[PDB]
Amino acid sequence: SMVRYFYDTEFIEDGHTIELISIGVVAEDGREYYAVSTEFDPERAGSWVRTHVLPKLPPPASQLWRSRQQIRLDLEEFLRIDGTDSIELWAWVGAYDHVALCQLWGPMTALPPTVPRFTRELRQLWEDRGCPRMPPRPRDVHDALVDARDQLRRFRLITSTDD
Amino acid sequence: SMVRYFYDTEFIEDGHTIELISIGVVAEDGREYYAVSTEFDPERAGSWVRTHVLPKLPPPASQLWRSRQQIRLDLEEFLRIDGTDSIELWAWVGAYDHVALCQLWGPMTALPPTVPRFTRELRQLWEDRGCPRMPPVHDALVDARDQLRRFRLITS
Ligand SMILES: Nc1ncnc2c1ncn2[C@@H]1O[C@H](COP(=O)(O)O)[C@@H](O)[C@H]1O
Ligand SMILES: [Mg+2]
Ligand SMILES: [Mg+2]
Repeated sequence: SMVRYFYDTEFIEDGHTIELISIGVVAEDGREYYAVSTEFDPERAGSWVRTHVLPKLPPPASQLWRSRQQIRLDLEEFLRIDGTDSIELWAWVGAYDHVALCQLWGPMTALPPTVPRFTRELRQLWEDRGCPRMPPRPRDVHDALVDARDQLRRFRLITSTDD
Repeated sequence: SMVRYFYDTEFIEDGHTIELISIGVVAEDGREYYAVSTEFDPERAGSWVRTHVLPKLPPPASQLWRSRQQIRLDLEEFLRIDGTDSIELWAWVGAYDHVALCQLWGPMTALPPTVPRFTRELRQLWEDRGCPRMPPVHDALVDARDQLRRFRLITS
């Protein structure tokens, strides 16, 4: 009665705001979501985002480029916020990622009631299980969907252990 | 050695920014920090913050009221960032808390080298230990004290 969703976001954060570039979400059932916001300003991107994140984004004709309102709607459907399953959000650390995701609904008060107010942290789980040796980091390091997938992979390894 | 800090914040957030009202930090050794920012704008507070948060704040002439720079400097001292301690940060449902804390320094890349880039989620630990029974308002130092209390019970 509970579905885990593994997510990662890319963004531009300056100490004041967090402007969403992209989000990838993978459910443990094989479903995938990925989108790139049409509303972030590429000029604001720092040097590191300009070289590592932006070049990996889809061509501007791609239907993966969506408005923020559209991404919100897409996520309400993808997370099945009106279905009977409870939702568990998982990310490597949450924090900035959780806020970026949740800001798609505006303030904290506006988040759909079934969306958890916290993200479970894979990093904490990994450490809780004695820091198992893990597979190496994939090649497309800063693509949000590739990242999310890899997080589901690691979650399965960490939890499918003998313990 | 490793030192755990438990913290909580109050703020005004509007889906874009997080304007820090106050922060409370408690170390495992018993040390406590609390401050209220002289830089948030109470006019911008929603009705919920107006009624539950602001009236719990100290009177205006209390030296608990500090600038954002003073709070940053206060925290670098309280967390002992110049020492050889390793630091763990812990909060309960703390995604926005972690951002609020980090924004005291700027982007997260401005964080001092020894402060961790993530805050451990006390609610995840709780559920991982089988959701043991925890005891029984929106004052950040009282909240932070209470997280340590719960941590000690969860790990007892
Ligand atoms: N029921 C609520 N309505 C509006 N904002 C809230 C609510 N609960 C928590 N918050 C926000 O999250 C911050 C942290 O809350 P707390 O640590 O629960 O005292 C508050 O300063 C509020 O801005
Ligand atoms: Mg990320
Ligand atoms: Mg709190």
